[PDB]
Amino acid sequence: AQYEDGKQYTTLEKPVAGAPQVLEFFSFFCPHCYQFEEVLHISDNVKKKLPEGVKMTKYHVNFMGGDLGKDLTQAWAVAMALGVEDKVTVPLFEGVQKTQTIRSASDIRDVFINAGIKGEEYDAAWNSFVVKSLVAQQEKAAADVQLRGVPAMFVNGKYQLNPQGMDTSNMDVFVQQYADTVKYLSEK
Repeated sequence: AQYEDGKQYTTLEKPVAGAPQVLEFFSFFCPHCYQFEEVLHISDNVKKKLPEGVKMTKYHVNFMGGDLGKDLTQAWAVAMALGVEDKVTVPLFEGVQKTQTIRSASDIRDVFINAGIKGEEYDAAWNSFVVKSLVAQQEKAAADVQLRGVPAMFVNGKYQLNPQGMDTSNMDVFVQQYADTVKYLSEK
């Protein structure tokens, strides 16, 4: 067919019941994740084409960047809890990969402060059990699919996107093929 199992996507041999509808994993240390988010805008373009009612989840992972990697998973939890993902995603990516000015948990906190989150509110969230349960959700979801690389996208805990089987000569055309493929998988 046009969309072949084992070509533009693969099927999980062990489907994950109760998984989010569209689930993306990334790391702020991940160079291809920087491309996906900062240059290609994959998440946003997948969104604009998802059928009505289908929600998108994006989680950070621990297996890159050591201690600071784990701090970023907790920071991403804070972002989700405060609903400020769209305010901190760019300066966190640029802080880790462009300026290389993020070297500690305090440097991460500075990004939120600069983005207008009050220090007391960031600190309260950072230490909150609501944030600890969000960190757990991120770890569990990665574990549910035995995740060992990013970027990665899963649909209905059944299907994993396979972008390596795609032409990347034109960035726009690649992004829309990626998005149209998620839409297809969503309708399966």
